[PDB]
Amino acid sequence: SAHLQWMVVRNCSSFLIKRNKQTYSTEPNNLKARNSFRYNGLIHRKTVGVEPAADGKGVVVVIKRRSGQRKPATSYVRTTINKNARATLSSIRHMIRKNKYRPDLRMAAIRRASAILRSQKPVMV
Amino acid sequence: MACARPLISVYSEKGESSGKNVTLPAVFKAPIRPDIVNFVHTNLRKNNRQPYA
Amino acid sequence: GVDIRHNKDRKVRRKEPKSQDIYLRLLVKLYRFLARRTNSTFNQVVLKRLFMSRTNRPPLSLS
Amino acid sequence: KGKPHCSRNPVLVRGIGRYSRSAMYSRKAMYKRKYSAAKVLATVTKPVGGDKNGGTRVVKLRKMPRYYPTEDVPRKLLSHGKKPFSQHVRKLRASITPGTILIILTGRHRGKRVVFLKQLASGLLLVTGPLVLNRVPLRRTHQKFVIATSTKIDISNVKIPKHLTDAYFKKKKLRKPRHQEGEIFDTEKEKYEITEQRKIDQKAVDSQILPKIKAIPQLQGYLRSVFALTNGIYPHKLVF
Amino acid sequence: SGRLWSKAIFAGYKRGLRNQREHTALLKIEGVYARDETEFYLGKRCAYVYKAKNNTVTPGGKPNKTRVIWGKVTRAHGNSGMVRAKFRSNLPAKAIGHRIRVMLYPSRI
Amino acid sequence: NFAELKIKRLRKKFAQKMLRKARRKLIYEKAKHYHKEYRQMYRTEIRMARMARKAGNFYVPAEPKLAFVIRIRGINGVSPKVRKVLQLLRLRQIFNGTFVKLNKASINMLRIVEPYIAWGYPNLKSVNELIYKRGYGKINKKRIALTDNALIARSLGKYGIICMEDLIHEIYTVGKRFKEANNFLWPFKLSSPRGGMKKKTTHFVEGGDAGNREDQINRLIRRMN
Amino acid sequence: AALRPLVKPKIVKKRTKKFIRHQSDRYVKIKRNWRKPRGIDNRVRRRFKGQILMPNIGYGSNKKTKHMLPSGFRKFLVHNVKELEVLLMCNKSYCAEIAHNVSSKNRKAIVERAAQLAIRVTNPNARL
RNA sequence: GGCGCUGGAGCGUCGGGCCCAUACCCGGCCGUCGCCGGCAGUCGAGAGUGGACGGGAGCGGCGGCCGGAGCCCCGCGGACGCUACGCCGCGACGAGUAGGAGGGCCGCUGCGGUGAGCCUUGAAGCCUAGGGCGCGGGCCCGGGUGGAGCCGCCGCAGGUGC
Ligand SMILES: [Mg+2]
Ligand SMILES: [Mg+2]
Ligand SMILES: [Mg+2]
Ligand SMILES: [Mg+2]
Ligand SMILES: [Mg+2]
Ligand SMILES: [Mg+2]
Ligand SMILES: [Mg+2]
Ligand SMILES: [Mg+2]
Ligand SMILES: [Mg+2]
Repeated sequence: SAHLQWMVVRNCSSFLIKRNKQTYSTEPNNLKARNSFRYNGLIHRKTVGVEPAADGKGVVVVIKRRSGQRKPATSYVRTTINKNARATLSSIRHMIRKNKYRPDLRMAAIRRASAILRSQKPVMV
Repeated sequence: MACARPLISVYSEKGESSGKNVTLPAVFKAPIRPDIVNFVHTNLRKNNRQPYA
Repeated sequence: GVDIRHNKDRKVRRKEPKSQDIYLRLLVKLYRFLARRTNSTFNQVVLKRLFMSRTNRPPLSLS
Repeated sequence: KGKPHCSRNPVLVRGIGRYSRSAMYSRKAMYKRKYSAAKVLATVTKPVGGDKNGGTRVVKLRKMPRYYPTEDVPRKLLSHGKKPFSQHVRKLRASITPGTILIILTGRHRGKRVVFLKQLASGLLLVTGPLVLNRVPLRRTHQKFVIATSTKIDISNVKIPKHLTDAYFKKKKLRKPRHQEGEIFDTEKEKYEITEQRKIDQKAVDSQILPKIKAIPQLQGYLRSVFALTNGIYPHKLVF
Repeated sequence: SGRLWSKAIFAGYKRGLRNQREHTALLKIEGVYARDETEFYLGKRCAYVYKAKNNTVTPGGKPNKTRVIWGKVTRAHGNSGMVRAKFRSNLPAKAIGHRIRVMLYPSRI
Repeated sequence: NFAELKIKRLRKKFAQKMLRKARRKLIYEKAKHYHKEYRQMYRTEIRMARMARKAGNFYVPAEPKLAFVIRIRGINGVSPKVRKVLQLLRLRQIFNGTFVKLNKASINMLRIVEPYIAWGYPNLKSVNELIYKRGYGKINKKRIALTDNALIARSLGKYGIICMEDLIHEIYTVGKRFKEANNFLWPFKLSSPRGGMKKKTTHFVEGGDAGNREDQINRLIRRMN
Repeated sequence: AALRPLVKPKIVKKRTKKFIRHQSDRYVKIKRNWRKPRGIDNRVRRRFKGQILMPNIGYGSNKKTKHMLPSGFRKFLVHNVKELEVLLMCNKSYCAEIAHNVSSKNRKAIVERAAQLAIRVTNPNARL
């Protein structure tokens, strides 16, 4: 269960970084990269994560499917969005909100996608 | 969950499923108890020790 | 200066289980929520008993 | 709808009206004014044009943000006061009336004696110790940084021009358009230029201020001289 | 053109006999020798003006040796016309017995 | 069901607003009646003295039944009986004030701690200033400022006290529920007396400040808060 | 020029100087690291006037501005590029220090990646 | 206490002012204690101090005296949060030897795990008018020297702090 696994890994995890009075979590599907029950990307039955694309353009939205919870090879579905910023954010908003797929991560995913796109755009002078 | 035991497929040496299934042994639904595991590990890691003086 | 005595300020009582048992802690979370969000005193008693030590939770015989 | 009326409840002290609740009820005739019972289009439809593009497009205004910062700031609570500076009530000292001779305490016109004309909308006094006397043009000043003397000239029924306002006397700046990195000196225009309009206004005001100054003996010499603290004299014993 | 400020003397800090509160200073204004005469000077700006080695920027002027610690008169002190002053930084102790200027700036007359 | 729930919420809000309006009107009229009662008592004392003097007799007023007690000495080196009586008067700090209902028991308690207190007979103005400027309630063992009438009503409404005016009335005219109304009030934490004291170590009658000053406690209170 | 924090409150330090150990000035054998005096006659322990002040909890910083650098950011230590992407969503309140033992060719990559991610580095020109 | 003081800077009786303690009052910040306080409602539709139905017979405002079912959508949208060992609110309080207890993201050395950790493009150690953080124990970063190893986190164990 999510709560049981959280009680196991809330302080004993290989993704846990505790430094400078701060704590962080580096598991793959953690929006905001914080050590928290809500944002942990491993313990939940459904998770969403946003990563940069393989090439430095676009985002990859990965969601956890319902069926293969114990089958990590097919438990995640990754879709690449390479549109403009507004269209990309609208697509992520629709994936989280319309599906009712973890609506408490909607703004976290939107903000992370905005950060990734803003990093991907070319630097200025 | 504890009373429900799925069927785990057995994988061939080539990595794909062999079509055979084993019911999940009940030991995998046992209480996960990290404090007991830590205590037992702590006290049994002292048993392979070698004296110094 | 104020004329009070500070030796009884801190009440000595269990605010949480001293155990690290995660199942006990999960159901302590459950009854903490129930004791807070209900008017039942039964939930309060059960929560404070869950905090208690083993000597304060003696076994109950079937008889 | 009905025409607005005055308050009908005169103030006697701030926050308290002269008439009570029932008295104001009777003054308003609320006994016969009794009542019991009886927008913005965000999207606009526009012809897109071009064959087989559909009919039109439902184009919305105020599209959603393209970018979101990683974190924001929570909004403030509400303060039920704290009006902007343009809505503050302007207070003037009782010793400053139009025509009063003031003494400037700061600025390049330090210690000069000037003539007060009117308080502006921002509470700054508009003064002119006439430019032919002590080289002080029509100029703003702060009432906190002046000393109001007892000597006054009756400048009632003189005509201060209406365009003389805070926006009239506000400072003007040029820099820095079309220039970001300073490699070539931008010290031009630093010479402030007196406008012909300002000169005309100064002439117009002084032409009717000066005859009232000359009407009383040796006031012009008083306005020409500057204020100073002699070693024996003390401002707390000085009567101004 | 003229002096335009009242002369005062930095007499010392607010103090008990054996404790010293350096955050507030005592000023002796020249010609003010009674408590009831101090009401004029309450709230007036006061300045400790001194010279140093390095040049510092002068507002509306070229850099020079002059430096200022600004402050203002807060209240009366004693019956003999002392005043208390709070400065932006506590006055240095080398300024005791030296000139302070009371600037007439926030005028109420 | 949307129209029905809108109507339900509007009806409930309007009923609440009507209840608030009625309670406000009741508070206003209770304060008016209290004003009438206060002026009646004040004129009655004068009239009784006047008729006694007209008859050539003497009118002795009622012994004052309310006192204000201020602790004037600190907490260092206090004998156990004095310390106990001060704790029973809720004066555990210097310049703490408390209203004390006067009878034989309370008067003897005051006599015990006489060197440590200055007390007297407050007037209506002193009671008003004390309750309005420094009035704090003991709500749920917490020192809560009396910024609303609901704070008084939720703790003392069962006794008929529902506003600052009711609290002041019950304190001034020592009513049936004086004990509850007084213990509701946190002890007043007053400032140092502006202008200084005379001598905190001796009695008032011998030039000091301790003990019972009859009605000069009002002069003390004005400077004290 | 530099990246600015989310908010820049006024940092108030109750004490700016360091708490030096009693009699650390009179001996080289006594380091200035604070040690609580426990002598029976110790006047610093007894808190006599004009003495060396002892640290206590009343000097604690405001919790809002605790551990803030003067720039307004809060510091986080990173050793490689992977540890730099934890600050991607803490961008506006946390800055990065590259650890002292990181080599120059690696801290170049860390600096460039932080510039991409708009993360602030307090020592961006540190081995060059 | 000294200088000194004799229409007092002496003695007795008194007045008005004024001076300042870490005391009292108001405010800010820190911590402790208490409310065994609040938050699983992330519930932008949740709406709650009763709602449902279900036929009786009736009013009250609109639909010429017979008359009624409403569902979000011109916008598909709506900050943060909740390491629950977390976060938030309110109130009171704060001396301390001998002594007791708690916390320590204080520090030292070694072991099991973990950091796809760091490092000859320079480890440890040392030096530094360099920049900072913490109430503090202490720590991080810059520069130099040095030339081969070292550290963080979760547990474990001491020949562990002058
Ligand atoms: Mg104690
Ligand atoms: Mg004593
Ligand atoms: Mg005074
Ligand atoms: Mg410091
Ligand atoms: Mg030393
Ligand atoms: Mg001793
Ligand atoms: Mg205290
Ligand atoms: Mg203590
Ligand atoms: Mg040893």
